[PDB]
Amino acid sequence: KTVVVTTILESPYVMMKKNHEMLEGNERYEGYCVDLAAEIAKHCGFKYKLTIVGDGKYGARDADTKIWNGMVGELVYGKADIAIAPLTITLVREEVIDFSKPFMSLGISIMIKKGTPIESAEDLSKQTEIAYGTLDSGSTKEFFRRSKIAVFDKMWTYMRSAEPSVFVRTTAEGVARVRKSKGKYAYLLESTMNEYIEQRKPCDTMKVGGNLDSKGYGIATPKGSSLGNAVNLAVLKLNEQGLLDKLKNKWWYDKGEC
Amino acid sequence: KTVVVTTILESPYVMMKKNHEMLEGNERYEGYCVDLAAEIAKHCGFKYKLTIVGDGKYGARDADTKIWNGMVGELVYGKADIAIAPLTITLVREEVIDFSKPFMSLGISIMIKKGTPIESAEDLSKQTEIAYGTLDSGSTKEFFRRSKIAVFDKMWTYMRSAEPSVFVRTTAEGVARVRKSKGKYAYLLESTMNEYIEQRKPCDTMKVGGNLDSKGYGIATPKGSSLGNAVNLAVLKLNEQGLLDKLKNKWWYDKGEC
Ligand SMILES: Cc1onc(C(=O)O)c1C[C@H](N)C(=O)O
Ligand SMILES: Cc1onc(C(=O)O)c1C[C@H](N)C(=O)O
Ligand SMILES: [Zn+2]
Ligand SMILES: [Zn+2]
Ligand SMILES: [Zn+2]
Ligand SMILES: [Zn+2]
Repeated sequence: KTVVVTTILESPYVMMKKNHEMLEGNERYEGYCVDLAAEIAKHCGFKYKLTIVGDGKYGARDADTKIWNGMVGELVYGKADIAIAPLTITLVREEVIDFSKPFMSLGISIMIKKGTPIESAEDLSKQTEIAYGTLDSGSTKEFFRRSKIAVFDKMWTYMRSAEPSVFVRTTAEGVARVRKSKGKYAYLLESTMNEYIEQRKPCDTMKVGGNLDSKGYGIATPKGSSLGNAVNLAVLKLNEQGLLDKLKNKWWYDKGEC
Repeated sequence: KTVVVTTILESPYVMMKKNHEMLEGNERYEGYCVDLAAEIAKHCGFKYKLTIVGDGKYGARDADTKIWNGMVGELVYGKADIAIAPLTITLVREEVIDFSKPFMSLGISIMIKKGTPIESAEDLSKQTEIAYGTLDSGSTKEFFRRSKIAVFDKMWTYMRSAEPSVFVRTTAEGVARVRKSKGKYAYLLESTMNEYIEQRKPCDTMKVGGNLDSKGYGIATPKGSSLGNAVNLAVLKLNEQGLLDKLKNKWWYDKGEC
């Protein structure tokens, strides 16, 4: 009867507390999604267990086997009852799992090491000196793969064939790549994460230009799940009550170090 | 067979063509939602008829009769099969009708006549010289009435008791009131509309401060409607292909006058 929640270690959504080793169960974690999970569980009246997705991925379908990985896969194959994480609502995912209305609004953005001569996606697309990539098994990579927009189509063509690979396994890896590239690598990631990192030491990265698109994160459940309806209404109530905005300020700027 | 679409005459979403009198059916109208309706119908494979909501309202439930008015009412009582308009996804509405994922992201904002000494909601709430209101039967009015947030609570207490009434019947009425008030009336409306009006002559209004909240517009259908699934997937596909961004640029800035 305990709801199995699949989530991912991605700051500031879900992070291990400093003293996590002395703690047990859900108490080991903290963050925006940890707080959200507690609120959702309270309003929907259920007990839960936070579990970190096995493969550390958000979710994409293997082109050859057609098997889903990441948190999406855990929902699709019955390993988890709900995903509470910064998981983007997309067409390909909506076809296999259900999503609540968005609890956060965002868009793809460009992260650069401060000083990098780039101000837009068009800039990145018209040069080669600065390499750029995105997160593997994430919605941004899939967005570029499917976009028929001239600029993004050109960017995808470059990224998919780039050697060495410009893709990374985790957001952390992408950020580290930007910071150690001395400005020779730009990273495409959602504005939420870009803005968070810009507020973290060593304060050497920044979001440049506007967002490339507009999308949202939603709480996901297996298609047809009974929890779906209640969770959706809970998200709408939490947003209207200002709770979601309070959580973003709490985890993004109240704890900012820049 | 033919899907009855309820919508509202709200520029630039739906407007009467200059020569509408000499045109038939759907050809009489133009605008963002007219363009969107054609695309949604094409992608979902259905024929449709655009109809303007009888009472010219978005939708609220009367406190005494418990009867829903506006486009929400048209769906609730079976007068329309779908609503394609700048209709905000809200908890109270989601309890009686279904909504697709957002096709537009926005938030409540403040419109002032240029020169008005107001920079935020906090400013409005602490003074009385400048009156302020919002749209009747709209989601913004409902937001303020249900808000437990100190500042918004104070603002509702004022608006609810202000005499003469600070509420208006249509967005156009609110804008006209701001323009003829010599700066003594501020208007609370969604950022989308605020931004649009900011681009229309005589270019005497502007949006000030940040948005008060974060929400979205969704395509609505009667609760449990069979059209729901297809329409939602169509919205996601159209957003991912940049169609929604193209439509906003088309109707907001390409046709801008300021
Ligand atoms: C977080 C996060 O931050 N940036 C990304 C990205 O895919 O660029 C993601 C993953 C994405 N929300 C998804 O694949 O659901
Ligand atoms: C448009 C529009 O622009 N501003 C508003 C508002 O309620 O402030 C609205 C109506 C609202 N989207 C709704 O009640 O659905
Ligand atoms: Zn709560
Ligand atoms: Zn006319
Ligand atoms: Zn199309
Ligand atoms: Zn066609």
